[PDB]
Parts: sequence; C-alpha cells; structure tokens
Amino acid sequence: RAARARESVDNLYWFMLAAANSAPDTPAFVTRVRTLSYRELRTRVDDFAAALAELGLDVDDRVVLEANVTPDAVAMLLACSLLGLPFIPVSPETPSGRLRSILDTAEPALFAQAEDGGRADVPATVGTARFGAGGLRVERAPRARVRHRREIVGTDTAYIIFTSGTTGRPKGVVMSHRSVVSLYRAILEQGLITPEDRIATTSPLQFDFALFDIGLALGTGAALVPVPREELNWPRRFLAFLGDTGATQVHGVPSIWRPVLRHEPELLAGLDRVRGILFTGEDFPLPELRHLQGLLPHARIVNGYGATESMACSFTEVPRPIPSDLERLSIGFPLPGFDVSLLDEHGRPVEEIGVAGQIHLRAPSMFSGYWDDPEATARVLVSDPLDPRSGRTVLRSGDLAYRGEDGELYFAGRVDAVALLHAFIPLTVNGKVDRADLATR
Amino acid sequence: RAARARESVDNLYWFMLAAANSAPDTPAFVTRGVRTLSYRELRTRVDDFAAALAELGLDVDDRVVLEANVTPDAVAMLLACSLLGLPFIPVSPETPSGRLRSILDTAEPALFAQAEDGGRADVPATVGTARFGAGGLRVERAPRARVRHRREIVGTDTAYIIFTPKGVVMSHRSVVSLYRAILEQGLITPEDRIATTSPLQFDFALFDIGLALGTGAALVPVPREELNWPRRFLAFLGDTGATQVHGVPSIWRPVLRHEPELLAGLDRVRGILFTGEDFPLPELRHLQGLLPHARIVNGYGATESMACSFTEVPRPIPSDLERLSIGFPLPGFDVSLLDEHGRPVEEIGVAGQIHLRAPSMFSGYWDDPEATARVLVSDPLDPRSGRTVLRSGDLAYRGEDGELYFAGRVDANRVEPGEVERRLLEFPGISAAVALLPVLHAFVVVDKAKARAFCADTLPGYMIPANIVAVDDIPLTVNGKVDRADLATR
Ligand SMILES: Nc1ncnc2c1ncn2[C@@H]1O[C@H](COS(=O)(=O)NC(=O)C[C@H](N)c2ccccc2)[C@@H](O)[C@H]1O
Ligand SMILES: Nc1ncnc2c1ncn2[C@@H]1O[C@H](COS(=O)(=O)NC(=O)C[C@H](N)c2ccccc2)[C@@H](O)[C@H]1O
Ligand SMILES: [Ca+2]
Ligand SMILES: [Ca+2]
Repeated sequence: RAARARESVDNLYWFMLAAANSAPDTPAFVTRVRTLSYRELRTRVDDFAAALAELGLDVDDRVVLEANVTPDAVAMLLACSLLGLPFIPVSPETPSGRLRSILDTAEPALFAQAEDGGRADVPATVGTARFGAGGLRVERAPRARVRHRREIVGTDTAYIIFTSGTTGRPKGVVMSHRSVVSLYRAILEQGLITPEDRIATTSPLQFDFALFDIGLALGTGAALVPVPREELNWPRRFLAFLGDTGATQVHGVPSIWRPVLRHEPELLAGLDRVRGILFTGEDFPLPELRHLQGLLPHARIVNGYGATESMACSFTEVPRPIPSDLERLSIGFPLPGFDVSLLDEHGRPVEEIGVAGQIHLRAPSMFSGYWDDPEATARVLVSDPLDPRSGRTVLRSGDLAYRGEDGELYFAGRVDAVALLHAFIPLTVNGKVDRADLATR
Repeated sequence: RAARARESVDNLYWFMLAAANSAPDTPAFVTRGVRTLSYRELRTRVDDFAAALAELGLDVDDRVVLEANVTPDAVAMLLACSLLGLPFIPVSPETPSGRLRSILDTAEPALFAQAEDGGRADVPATVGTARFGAGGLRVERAPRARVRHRREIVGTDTAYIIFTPKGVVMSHRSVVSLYRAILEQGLITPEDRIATTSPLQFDFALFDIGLALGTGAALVPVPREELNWPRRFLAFLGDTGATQVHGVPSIWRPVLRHEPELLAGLDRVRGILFTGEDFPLPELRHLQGLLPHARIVNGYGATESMACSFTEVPRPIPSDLERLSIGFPLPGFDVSLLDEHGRPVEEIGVAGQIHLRAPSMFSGYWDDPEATARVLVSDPLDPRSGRTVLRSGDLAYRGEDGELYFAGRVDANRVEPGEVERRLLEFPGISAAVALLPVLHAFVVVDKAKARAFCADTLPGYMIPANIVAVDDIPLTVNGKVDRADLATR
C-alpha cells in the first residue's frame, strides 16, 4: 500500500542502485579490509524500505537519519528515497539542543540511528528506530496517519540540510530528487571518476559534500571508502587507512590535510594509489596546496565550488604545477547546463575583466526553498535580473566573483563581509574555520 | 559568440533530433503527391536556420514570434530558436491583427518571423522581421544591436511562451519532462504516422511534434483547408498513411454527420487522441463504432503543465456511461483534490479543485507575478518545504479505483452547465450540447418543448434552459474549442 518512486522518475534509489543491474558483484563500499557489493547494498535498501513502509508514513514525511557515512546510513537514505520520505542527515556530534531545534521545526515522523548509537531522549512525539545489517528495529512506532499522496514525483523532497543561518534562524535547504540527480548527471558528464576508482570520503553525512561523494561514486559504479571521523585527528592512522583500502581519490575540506602536512608529509608522499584529490567548503591556503601538490605530484587536485542551495556549481583542476606568481585559485566554468551572471549592486551585468560582482546561478539542481522560511527564500531565489518578466528564478548566491581573460571565475568572498572583523585553527563539525569561535576572543 | 545548448542539457533541439543519430534516413514528416522529409534533412534545415538566427546577435531569453502553422519549416525554426535559447512565441496566421499587435506590445520580442508567402505586414519598427522558407531565413529589418550577457544555455531556460493577455512561460526541462513521461506509456512507435490538426499556437501541436519526433515517428501536418471538408480530410489521412489522428473532438463532427461510411474505411488508423474539452459521448460512441480497431485516448491537462493524464476510453464505451474518466496522472505526476480550505477531499464522488505536482510545470505568467502567485502555490499538504503545485482551476471527483472525472472549471443560485448539457445529450437525436448564461440558452447539434420537459424532469427549475436552439455545427475558436462567446452574441 505504500507509494514507491517508479524506475523512470528522478529518484536517488534508481540513480544510485542502477549499478546493481550492470555490475552487481562490483564493490559499492570498502570498510576496515571488507568490501560490500552493489547487490548486497540493494538488498539492505530493499530490507530497510520494507520495514519503513510498515510504519504508514505519507510522502513528504521526514526521517531524521543520525549517522556518519556508513553502508547502513546510505541504505537508509536510499530506502527513504524510494518511499518519497525526505531524509534529514544529522551528525552524532550534534549537540542535543540543536537536534531538538531541528525536531521542533522539521516535525519528522521518525528519528533513526545506528544500532550502537548514543542518542537518548528524542521527544515522545517522534518515532524512534535503529538500523544495522540486522535490519531496521522500530523502538517507538510513529503516530497513526492518513496517507493522502498517490504518486511520488521527481520534484518531491529528497533531503533537507539543516544549519544555523546567518540570522539566528535554523536554515533548512530543501532539495528535490530531480535537483540532486541533475547535479550527479552533470558531474558524471565531466568524467572525474571511473568504476575502478575508490573514493575516500571524509565529510560528515549532514554536509552535502558527503551526499556529493555518495552519489558521485554509486552513480559511476565506483566504490565509496568512508573514512571514520576519528582517524582524521590521527595523521598516521588516516594515511594508513587510505593505503590499506586502496583509495584512488581523497575528498574533504582543506582542513583534512593540515594535520598530515605538519606531522607526516613523508608518509603522504607514500600513497602511490591516489590519482585525485577533491576539496570544497572554503579557500585552500596556497602554501598548504603547493605543499600537498609537491608531495603527490602524480595526483589531480579539483577545486569544487558551490553552495548547498544547488549542491554544487563548478569543478576546476588546479594547474600542475601551481604557478609561482598565482594570486588566487580559479573556480573555472560552471558545469555543462549551469550558468553564472556577475551582477553589480543594482543587478547590472559586470562586463569588465577583473571586476567583482555578485554570482547569480542558473542551474538544473536548484533547492525548492528554505524550510518554513518563505521571506528568506524570496531574497535568495529571485526573478532573473536579465529576464525579470518570464518568472524564471536564479540563485542570488551572496558570493562575489570576478572573471579573467578566458571568462574563468575567481571567488572574491561573501557580500556579507585567518583574519577577522585581528589575525590568527578551531574547526566546525563540517571542517570549516569556526570563524564564530575565533570572533569570541 | 552565439550560445548553443550542449548535448547534455534538456533542450527541444537535442530531444527532437536524437532520431537524426539513430535513424537519419527514417521519415520525420509526410507532406502533400506524397513526400517524406528524413530526420537528417530536417536537422540540416534546423542547423541552417540556427546559423542565420545566430548572425542577428540575440541574447539567450530574447523572444522570437513564430507566425506559422505546423510545417517542416516552422518546426525547423522552433528547434533553431531552441538550440540558441531564444524562446519562441507561436502565433497562427489566422489570428486577427488586433491580437498579434497585443502580443507584440506585451512580449516585446527581438524578432518576428513568418513564412515567405506569409500574409502579415503591420509590425512595429521596434521589432525585427524575417521570413523563412525554401532556401532559408531572409532578414528584412535586423533586430536592435545588443550585448550578449548569457554565457551558457541551461534546462530551466524558456523554450516557448503561449499567449491568450496571458503568457504561459515554459522551460525546456518542463516540456522534455512531459515528452519523457508520455514516451514511458508507449502510445506511439517509430512505425507510426501522427496526423496533427492543432494550430501551432496551441501546445497540442507542440505535444504532437515532440511526441512524434521524440519517438522517431513521422509527423503528418493536416493543413486547416484539408480539415474543413470531410471527404478531403479522409482522402488526406488515407493518401499519407496516417496511423494516429490527433485533434480536439470537433475535427470528427463534419465527418460523423456527412461521411461515416468513408471514415469506417480508414483501415491504417490504429489510434486517435483528443484534448481541449469533453468529447460529447454520442459522437465519441459513433466514432468508436465506425473504427473498432482504433484505440481512442482522452488527453487531459492545461498549458501550465502541457498535460497531466492520458486515459484510453473503454472499448466499447458503455451506452449508460455518464462521464468519460481522465484516469490517472502520468508516471511522475500526482493530483490532490482539495476543498475551498485546501483540505484533502477523501470521499468518492465529491468534487474538489485539482492540485497538480508535475516535472513539467510552467515558470510563470509573462509579466504577471500576481496571477503566478494565485496559480503556482505552496503545496497545501507540505506548505513549509516551499515545493509549488498548480492550483488548476479545474474541478474533479474520484471513482472507487481513484480514477479522476473532470467536473468543469471553478470559473463556470448556481448553474452547473456541464450537468445541463450532459442531460440534453440523453435526449435522442442530440449529438452535442453547449449551455451558457439574465437567461440560460442551450444550443444542440441534431421538438423544443420535449427537450425542455425532458430537462424539467431530472433538473431544478433555475437549471432548465429558457431557450433551446437546434444548430448544424458549433462555432469553433482558432484552437478548435467551442466558441462560447460567438453563441452568446447570437
Ligand atoms: N571552492 C571553494 N572555494 C572557496 N570557497 C568555497 C568553495 N566552495 C564553496 N565555498 C564557500 O562555501 C559556500 C558554500 O557553503 S555550503 O553551502 O555549506 N556548501 C559547501 O560548503 C560545499 C557544497 N555544498 C559543495 C558540495 C560538493 C561539491 C562542491 C560543492 C560558498 O558559498 C562559498 O562561500
Ligand atoms: N480531456 C479533457 N477533458 C475535459 N476538459 C479538458 C480536457 N483537456 C483539457 N480540458 C479543459 O481545458 C483546460 C486546458 O486548456 S488549455 O490550457 O488550453 N490546454 C489544452 O486544452 C491542451 C493541453 N495543453 C494538452 C495538450 C496536449 C496533450 C494533452 C493536453 C483544462 O483546464 C480544462 O478546463
Ligand atoms: Ca535578457
Ligand atoms: Ca504531508
């Protein structure tokens, strides 16, 4: 009786598990060294979907998935996907006060955590479950409800990413199945990755960088290599992990390299299997970037630029070697089927090389809105200033950029705007500079 | 310097000419003796038109009015506008100059294009002008010089705007999404020949062109001249080898009155598709009886989503059937019936307003954000997500299997005129019935006082037509719908 996305409708289930039909016995995950096959992953998703369907949740009903990137956590989000149940990924590190704030806003039907999970006292108004290879064990069944939705569509919400927005307000980026799949399709077209690759992923699941890495790898028929968040503090254990698992690509915010470059630059030079590194989140300090390049000279580095509101925007290979005169890394060209206007303060095109204007993004991968915040949505998703009467929307990015002589882009910071407004690093759960931490001094 | 949609971007050019790569030598068009145009020949025409259009320096989002009916050249033009991200505004040559000039003033296009033999002249100096045909695209007045500011064409770029002054803006990604949904349903194969009857300014034409070319089937444009005369129309369908015939219900009315024996003789016709309005059931049952080896499909939807549902009519049609079903939305489409408070109607037989979730949704009404905010709204089942649904302005109820039934516009002591006109059908000899509203006149295709008494039986006094007029045919709009307005005057 539960609704299920059809094979022909944009949906993470069908997008990520297509490799179960071409190459069922190929590795989807590498853990520690154990592989999990595409077929094994599909069975786990189908088992979780069968248990989830029993609960009587309507399409658009929200499941909080509290977990790090694990084979089980991905099986759960793909089982939420097939049933049109939007997943809200939460890091176990998240303090209980912030979870309870997301539970109050998002009003989910169910909170799901790993079998060995430590979260207690989730409110009585929300259902609770635990997942493992054992299956999905319900602790408290979700409320009785009448199912109103007959059919799952590609514009249905896949996931909501919750952060504290720039005011106090909880920021919930609502992303449709069709928006995410569109990003995955665009980046597959680039051909960064092959089925023979093993993607070491470092981001927490509540960061769409993790959602990028999962989709990129499974979409391609490659293997995902979740790096346990613990091993990242311990540079020798981190390099040992990448070596032992045969990781060919390492994805993470710039932060993940700082401990390794200070304490174990000799051992990093020893990872001969690594063909590629990908980063996003913030500027890669150029001294650390030139150091990292020097230590793995046969490894392509990709600068990934974009926001949660579109998942991503551009992927530019860092010049090898980095020019000795280079001021700034290029964020290159938007992906095929993506487009940027640089507009001045009045929304007029900037058409001078070297002059910064606000990025306005046209993309197939656009968010649907900010959870319960239509004012904020109307200030970010706006009438295209180059076509204001059509009703077409663009993303008013709040990011500045300028163009070089071949039309490539350069990030020039926030229009809101380590130095602060003083000169100084404490990291956010996502691996960013905790600028709010440093500003309290 | 001119931007061109890439092969990986949702775009009518790449969607409709995909068959040029798989089956270049297969027929894209059948015209009229009887000539085919191949997918390869069509594509070369599109590329030639795109090269001429690119010369003009138009930016992406700049509008081209395409005044033409469905022809090989008119389709080459809209596919050349598509590749260059130049939204096309289709206008029928039979549109009065009053209404064209109204579209040109609101749309403020960069270019007006018409056929070489085209009958338009009176075009403002602020708009460029060109003529397309054999040989190519002749510019008469070059459009204004401008700076090209858009670097790259994207799937959310406007493919076309349909004007009625109401402008439905439709993205490339929205249309292609409809084409993909209906391809999934497998209505048509590459062996088929689709006779299309709609004017190009009606998205039914845009439906038929994309359905056929998307599939790798052949399009058979029926010129309006061939359509008006029943035996000419059937001789055209026969001579071209049409296997599917698409049009509003009215394309069958002359043929069912004057030439039912000849219509029964179209053995190559495997399928008929209609939309626009209710097919009066007596004419529908007659048509089905005459071609029993032809599947009949009811297409339901509005321009705001191109379409919504495609339901095969029961074979044979029950003689006691009250209303034909608009069935289930396509895969990836979904309907709620909501009450006046946006509350789910969950009682069989109770009418509520259709709210549609679809991958094919319009971007907005040209220059009308107030109207856009009244039609494209917060999902009332999910108001906090920001997901938008189409407030359709169409009433409907469900049967026991969840199938839908159109119950009229919410526009339409209140008088439900679908209920007046439907109970006039039951009276014998009435094949079709318009009712309109001060006094309720009803006009019927086939004395009075028995039709009236037959009404007085099963209807309340205020829903009893004061005057019932027999007619030969119903006056049609350019798009082929009942001309309510025309009847109102007489
Ligand atoms: N390559 C950059 N250089 C420098 N500043 C940057 C850069 N990529 C973002 N940023 C900054 O970070 C913001 C985005 O923050 S976010 O919304 O949390 N999203 C992300 O951090 C990453 C994004 N979801 C993503 C995921 C996967 C692949 C690519 C991109 C941008 O608006 C920039 O201000
Ligand atoms: N099959 C119907 N029975 C009964 N009332 C109907 C029906 N199809 C529309 N309608 C009515 O006509 C309205 C839509 O009119 S429209 O916007 O001009 N669009 C069309 O008529 C054609 C539509 N775009 C289309 C094109 C191609 C394939 C399918 C559908 C609906 O809102 C209904 O009021
Ligand atoms: Ca423009
Ligand atoms: Ca709901």
